[PDB]
This record gives sequence, structure tokens and C-alpha cells, in this order.
Amino acid sequence: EIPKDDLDFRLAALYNHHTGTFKNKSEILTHQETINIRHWINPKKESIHSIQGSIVSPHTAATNGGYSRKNDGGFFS
Amino acid sequence: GCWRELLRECKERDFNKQGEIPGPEFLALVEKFNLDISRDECQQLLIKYDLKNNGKFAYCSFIQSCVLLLKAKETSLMQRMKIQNANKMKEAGAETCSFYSALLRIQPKIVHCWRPMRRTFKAYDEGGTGLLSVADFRKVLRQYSINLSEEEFFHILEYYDKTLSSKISYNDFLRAFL
Amino acid sequence: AVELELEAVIGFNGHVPTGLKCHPDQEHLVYPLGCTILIQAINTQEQNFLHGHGNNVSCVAISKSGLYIASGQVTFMGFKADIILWDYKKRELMARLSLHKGKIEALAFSPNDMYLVSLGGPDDGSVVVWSIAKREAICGSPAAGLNVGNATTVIFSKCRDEMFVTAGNGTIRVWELDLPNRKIWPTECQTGQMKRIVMSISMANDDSFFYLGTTTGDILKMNPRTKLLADTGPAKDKFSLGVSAICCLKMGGLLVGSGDGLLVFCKSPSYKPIKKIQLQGGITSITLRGEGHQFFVGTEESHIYRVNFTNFKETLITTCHFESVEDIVFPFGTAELFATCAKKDIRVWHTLTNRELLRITVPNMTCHGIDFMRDGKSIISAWDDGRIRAFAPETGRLMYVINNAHRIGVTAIATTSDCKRVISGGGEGEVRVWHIGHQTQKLEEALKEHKSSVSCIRVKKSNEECVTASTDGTCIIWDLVRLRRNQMILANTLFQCVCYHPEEFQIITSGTDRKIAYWEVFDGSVIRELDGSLSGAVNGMDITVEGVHFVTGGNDHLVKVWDYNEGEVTHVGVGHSGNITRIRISPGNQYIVSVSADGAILRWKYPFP
Repeated sequence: EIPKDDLDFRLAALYNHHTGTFKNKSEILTHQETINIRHWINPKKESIHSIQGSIVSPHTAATNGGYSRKNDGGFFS
Repeated sequence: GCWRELLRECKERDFNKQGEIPGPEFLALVEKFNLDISRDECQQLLIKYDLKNNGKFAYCSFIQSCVLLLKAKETSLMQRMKIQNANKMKEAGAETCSFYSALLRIQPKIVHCWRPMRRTFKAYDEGGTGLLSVADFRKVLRQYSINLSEEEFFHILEYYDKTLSSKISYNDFLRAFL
Repeated sequence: AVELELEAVIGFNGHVPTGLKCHPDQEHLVYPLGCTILIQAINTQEQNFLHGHGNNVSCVAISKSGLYIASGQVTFMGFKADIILWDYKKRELMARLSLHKGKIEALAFSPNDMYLVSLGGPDDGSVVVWSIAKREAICGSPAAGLNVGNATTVIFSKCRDEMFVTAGNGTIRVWELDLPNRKIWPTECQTGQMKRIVMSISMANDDSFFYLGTTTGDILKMNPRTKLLADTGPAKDKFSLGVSAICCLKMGGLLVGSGDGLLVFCKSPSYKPIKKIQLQGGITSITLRGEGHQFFVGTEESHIYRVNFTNFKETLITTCHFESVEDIVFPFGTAELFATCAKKDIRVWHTLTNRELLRITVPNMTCHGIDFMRDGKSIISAWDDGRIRAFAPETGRLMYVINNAHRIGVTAIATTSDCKRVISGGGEGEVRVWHIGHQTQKLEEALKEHKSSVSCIRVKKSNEECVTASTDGTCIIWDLVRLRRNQMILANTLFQCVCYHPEEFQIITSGTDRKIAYWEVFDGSVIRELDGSLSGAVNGMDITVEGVHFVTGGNDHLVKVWDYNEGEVTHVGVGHSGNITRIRISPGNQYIVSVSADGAILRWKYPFP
């Protein structure tokens, strides 16, 4: 990676010139080359009490006969 | 002297691990390996040694008495001994059949490598005492290719550590091999 | 009517307090299930689960001798909750003890058996003392002090006559039994100012002290002799949720488990986390295997752990749901995977080793049904919020969402082979076909006949028709080139599931009249009416490819292999009495997998009819 001696001294040498007190020649030019179940969770953590939709009925599905009574009769949803 | 043969030709007919095998399936098959036999020995060694009130005979206890020491009689004086730093264990024991099976499986390895094994027991956190930790015990055992499973280590540690003290004597463990 | 082998059962009910126990010869594990009690060894063999109680279990207890196992069940309001004694040499019913109203919160044995104590009834709080020598009732009293509140658990000392009930709302009482007078003597424990609610209990080996696991997050050490407070728990860094699993050791140490997954090894005078590990779910049961070197952890969601005492390494060994499961769906072709759905969870399981590969979660919701596609690109799911969500087969990424699919939650679901059309049915009664594109997801037409929620919808191999079933008693044969109805299927039964016969000439139905009925595709006339269970209902249907094998899952513990031409049964379901809602068969004709209204899944072996 180094086509020149200057890049050999620079870049890949780890010698910090500010915090390096009194290193010798052999330690300036030291190189870097010398050295289960997966879970997915919905982010929006919504409520059972935040459901959009119809109003559920107090009576059962097959028994809405004596209460439904659309003015002049008639079964509801 | 034929302990590997009487184990290999008893674990095959074992239906499910702990399950022992009934009477004649032992008496006829000690003639398979030509053990010295006598009916007077056979009666007590079968009926007296059936320690679950069934026809099956406990193989592990009998061959445990055969090959593994676990109880020294000091073998009279003027007789050179091997393990020298024992009797530092505060009378622990459960002695399950699986403990004996684990001991028997580990047996051929320890006798080959115990002169260097004891010194790596020593150099790893002794000082002079005679007590190592459980984790260091597992590390020392693995370095000589003795690999113990979770069930095996549970049954090992239930005999040499009763108070859950996480300290295990290594000489007393090595005493029941030589 | 031969009985074929049940290969494995996967369920676990960690919702009960101290449900998981270990019995003291060190090979088996006892944890309850929806209706039975499971026993698991080291080798993966299910050893004869205990049938009884006619309803859900509530609590478990075991003897120190290893000879007797106790269990309690729940019953209706104003009815008897029966305590069943069990033996272990021959695992059968020994006695039926019935002196409670409602449920049974806790049971406890004396160290050398004989006596049995049963704190039960959140409404009728009382304690009776049994014997197992003679199975009568000795003596009892209202075991909750007036102007205080209720009581939760019990435990036994080493004196055969001193028991002690747990403060449901502030009544800590150490009891004493008098044999000749046939009385029990209550003694209140005097606490200074702390009024605590305690759910978990423990006792030391030599009866020196007993501990309490309170709601607030502290552990109260108490002395049974002087009946006075001994020590108070940690003041800094208190445990988060209510301690629901506390166990003691041979030394003064104790294994305390919190409700957020904090299994902590702690100390007696000043409680500190010497060693702790974090687990999934609130820990509900801690039991020592043989002496302490290994032990077992039960969690709120069904996990079972095995963690060694030295340096605390855990191993997850069992996973399951924690609610009613429905609508297992097999992938096409391969048979070594299958998928499930329940409340808040959709999980895909390996079927050879019965383990879990992934889970996807939408919290606080329940999944009514799922389905795959022809090639494994997505899992469409019918949640209860009126939404249809599609996830990737692995890593669970949300592909898209259909926002307002129905006015109530989508109940049924289907899939066409061309990966273009998804048929869905809501609780309002609408059957809706949806167009799935590469970028957009549209609605071509909502088809409108049903007057109740849609139970199940099945399509033919040619993506041209579909049958939709509903609980109003109508099954409608729709088309797909046009979107219209052809003929009605009217009966006196609330339908639950429908199934296409291969060669597409007959259609079978079911419901809650215990009559499997054959119908024609056109003219809608009846052909034959079979018998389902003679007691309950019929809920799960499946027919294999060859068309002669056909599986019925009733409301009872029975799965029944039926002959298609005759009425012939090959009775296999000696399993779990939880309500078998949906059922499915293997594509390669190898397995029969069924689900239940509790957190259970059963996997049977395929016979040839």
C-alpha cells in the first residue's frame, strides 16, 4: 500500500507525536499489520382499549331478536 | 480384569440408562466372559444385592466394588502408597448409580494422566491447602481431555461438595482411582 | 380402534404459583398443564400424565418422601373444588377430597406425610386439615382474620403440627394443630407498622426462620418461635415487581426471584445481589433439584430454565405459549416446520426436536388465525384489532398492513395459490377478498351474506371457489372469476370448520351438535350425518391428499382418525382435555398435530386407515 518511504513513516505508524515521550527509532514505525431464538417486536405498543371498529354487542350474535327492533322492527347487523 | 467387557456387554441390553437388567441375564453372561463362578456366591450376589426389590441386579454398585476403591483399608504397613494428601473432606456423599457410571467412564483416562494432573491441580490456586474451586477443577479436567457433561458434573459435585461451598478437594477425588 | 403413539407434548402452564416442582429422587420434573399434570425425565419420554379433576388445575404440592403428589382444581361459583391425592409407584387417583368452594390456592404436606392442609377460596376463605392415612376431614376454621383481608399460600415446618398461612392482605398467622381436641390454634404475628401483601413463601431447613416475598420488593425475615419480625429486607435497590418465587438453601442463603425476571442469590442480615441473572418473564417457581447444585425456574410466560449454582449459567430447555392457541398452518411440501398463533405471539416451531425458531409479537392482542402463501414469502395473520398483518418468514419484518379490514377483528383467513388473492372474514359477517400487489394492497370486493362471525374459509386447488362457514348456520360457496354466491348450506348447527374433499365432489362440516355431516357441492343436500363425541362438540377438521384419511378434533381429549367411506374410528386421543379448537395433518402423511384452548400442542403419529 506504500509506494513511498514517506507513506511508510506516515499513516500506518501508530506513534502519536503529542503523547509519545521519548520513543526510539524501532517503535515510531510500528505498524497495524504487525499486530438463539430470534424475536421481532412491534415498536408501537398499542392497547386493547385503543381498537378502532364497531361497538360490540352486549347480547350474543344469535339472540338479537327481542332488543334490536329498528323502530318498526327489522334485524340489525 | 474384564471390566470393559462386562460394561460394554451390559449397557447394550440396558433398556433405558438407569434401568438395570434381571438375574439370569447376569448369571448366564458371567459365563460369556468366563468369570469364576459358584452357586453359593451367586445366591447372595444376586438376591442380597438387588437393592430396589426387583429382579434386576445393580451392575454399577458391584463393579464399583470390583474396580474403584472409594474405601481404603490401609493395606497393612510396609506397603507404598500413592495419594498422600487426603482426608480433607467433611463426610459428603449421595452415591447414585449415575455417579458410579460417570466415575467408570472417566476411569481409563485418570490412571493414564494423574502424575501431571495433580501438579496442575497444585499450581492452580493451592498455596498449600488442598482445596480448589469448582470452576478451576473443571478447567484442569478439560486440559487433559476429561470432558464432563452437565449431568455428569452434577453427580460428581453432589458427592464432593455437599454444603454448596464451591470448594472441592482434589486428592480425595483422585483417591478413588488408584 | 387401536391407539397410536403420542410423540411429544410441548405445553407448560407457568401461570400458577409454585407450579414447577422437582421430586426428590432426582430424575423427574412435575409441572401442571391445562387439565393434567406432566412428568418429564432426562430422556425425552413423557411418563403417563395424570388424568383427573374434570377442569383446570390451580395448584400443586408434593411430599418429601416422594410417594404422594397433591393437586387442586378450579370449579364454578358455588361448587366443590376437589383435591386429588396421587401415588407415584402406580400413578392413579388415590382419593377425592372435596371441601372447598371455588378454587384451591395452595396445598402442603408435612415432612413425613400424614397431614394435608388446603387454603382455598378467594370468596370462601377457609382451611381444612386432612389426613392421608384416613381420607376424612379433621378440623377447620375461617383462616383469614376479620378486618384484614384474604390469604394466599401455606407452608409446613418440621414438627408435623405447625403450619403457617400467607398474608393475602396483611394476615400472617402461624398455626398449631391439636390432635385430641380436634382443633387448630391461630396465632397472629405482630408487625410494627408494615402492612404488606405477600404472595411467595419459604421456610428454612431447621425451622429457625421463615421468609416472606412481599409485593413492595422487600423480603421479610420472621421467627416462628417468638412469632415476631426478625429482619427487614433491602432498603436500597429493592426488587422491582412482587417476589413470586423464593427458595432457601442448606446455609443461610436464599434464592429470591422477582416478577421482572430477576433471579437473585441473596443473604440473610443485609440483602445484597451476590449473583443475579436476568430471565424472560416473571419468575413464578423455584425448586431445588437434589441439594442445590442445579435447580429449576418457572416463568410467567412458559419458559423452564436449568441454571447451575456455580457462576450462574442458565439453559433454556422448554418454550411454549401462555394462552389459547389456534390455527396451525403447515408449509407446502416440507413437513419439518410448522407455525402457530395465540395471544400476543406468533411462533414457528421445528417439528422434529419440538423447539422454537422465531417469535413475532404484537403486544396486547390475540391472533384469530394465520395462513401461509404458496411459496414462503409471507405469513398473513388475522388479528383482533381489525387489522391484517404480514410478516417475513424469518426476522419477522412487517411487510405491510391492512388497516380497517373489518368492523371487528378478522376471524378467518385463506390464501389462493397464485399469491394474488387473500380471502378474509370478520366478526361483523363480511367476507372480503383482497388484492396483493408488489407495491399496493387493494380491496376488489366485499361479499355480503353472513349474519355472524366467519369461522373458517377454504378454497379449492384451482383458485376458483371458496366455502365460508359462519356461526349463524350458513355455509356459502363463492366463486372467483365473478364474486357471487352459488348455493346455501343451512343446518341447525353453529358451524366451526369446513373441509374440501379431494376430487371436489363432497363437502364436510362440523359444529357444536357433534355431527359430522357430508354435503354435496351443488344442490346443498345432506348425504349422511355422523357422530362426533356424544358429550361435547366438534371443532377441528382436516383431510389428507389421498382423500380417505380424515381427522376430527372434538371438544374433549380425543382425536379421532375416521374412515371417509364408512363411519370407522381409530381412537388415538388419550391426551389433553383442553378444548381442541383447530387441527391439521402433515403434508407428507407423517404427523397429526392438534391445538388446545390452553397453552398446549399435541403431536401424534400417522396411522393408515
